[PDB]
Amino acid sequence: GQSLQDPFLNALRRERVPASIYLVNGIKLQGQIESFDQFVILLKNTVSQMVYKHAISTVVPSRPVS
Amino acid sequence: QSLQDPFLNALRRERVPASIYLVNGIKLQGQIESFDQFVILLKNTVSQMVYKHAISTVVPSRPVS
Amino acid sequence: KGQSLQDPFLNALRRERVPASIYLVNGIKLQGQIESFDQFVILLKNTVSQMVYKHAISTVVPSRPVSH
Amino acid sequence: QSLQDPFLNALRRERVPASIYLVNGIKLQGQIESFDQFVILLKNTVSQMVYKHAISTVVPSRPVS
Amino acid sequence: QSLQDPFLNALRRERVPASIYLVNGIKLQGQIESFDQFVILLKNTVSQMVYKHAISTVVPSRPVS
Amino acid sequence: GQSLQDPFLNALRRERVPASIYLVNGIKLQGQIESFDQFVILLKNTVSQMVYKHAISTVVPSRP
RNA sequence: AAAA
Repeated sequence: GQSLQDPFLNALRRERVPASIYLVNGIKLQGQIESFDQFVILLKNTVSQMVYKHAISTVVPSRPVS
Repeated sequence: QSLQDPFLNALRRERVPASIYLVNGIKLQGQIESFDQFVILLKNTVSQMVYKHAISTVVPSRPVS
Repeated sequence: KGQSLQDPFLNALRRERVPASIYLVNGIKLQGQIESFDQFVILLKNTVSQMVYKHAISTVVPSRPVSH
Repeated sequence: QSLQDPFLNALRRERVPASIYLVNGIKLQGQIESFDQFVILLKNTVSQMVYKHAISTVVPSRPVS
Repeated sequence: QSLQDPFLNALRRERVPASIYLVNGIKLQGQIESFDQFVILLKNTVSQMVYKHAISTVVPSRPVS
Repeated sequence: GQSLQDPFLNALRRERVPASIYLVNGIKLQGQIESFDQFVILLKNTVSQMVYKHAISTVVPSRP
């Protein structure tokens, strides 16, 4: 079992870096990666919203993550 | 393992109003009645079946315990 | 993890013959009568019998309540 | 028991014109020459291969038996 | 059976130029150099990998037999 | 029969060639393919962005 | 790249 998806994400979760999730419709949902599974990433901010990964273009971190 | 069954099942028991933004930027604000592997059945004036393959984000209207 | 609300909902909109609206991810309204559905398409019947693709449907909204 | 292969296998068996609308709001009008699982070869002035994942609804030009 | 790989393998052996329309409505006009099950490598000025999950209709520039 | 998605990216990385990444939104993400997993390409420019393959339309390398 |  290997990948770059969980690693990159569980990182911006642990070191809690502010992230910007871009949607395939051109919407910028910016928050913090509380958790994620195989279909959704719960981006938390004022309210915790469940984001389906099938609408995510790119997730750009606000600061590099070790 | 799953974070969707808990999130949705939790917006059902608690009867917390939701918004369900669509991949077209369409806001569907109702209440989660139930859901399966491919849809959720939001309830408002008339219950609707929203395909998850057309759902961008589902922001609750209030945090939830 | 073991239930299919998709076959009910649409089947109940046929046995009761309740008019559905159909919404497309492009923002299109396809209003008609659920004649039959498989695992990928639902055949809406209005002036002609058209095979709509489920992969292009955002929401389907009955025009009045429905029974069970 | 699918209605996608029969419906198409009958809009080709009685050689009926169809519209093969696209999810981009595009209408591809022609005649169904063949299909498989991911494509239907609509042969109009040109023989093009339309990916079913880009098709919203396929509406016949007239009723088909 | 398949109606996809063949059409493409014949749009390669004959070396017909092709237009590949994207779900966005973009026209990538080049020549089909190769394909797997998820991408089709179209080479015009520089070989570009085009994902088939973003292709609507692939119309040839001339009949392919 | 044989994968062409990895060998293409594994060769656009080993040769450190700039690459264009058109998206299904008509977006153009220019950068360098640092790594690639089944669902994602880790294109980098100023910060390492994770682009989802299911949001990419075409990927035109800058040079052969 | 319309926190819509």
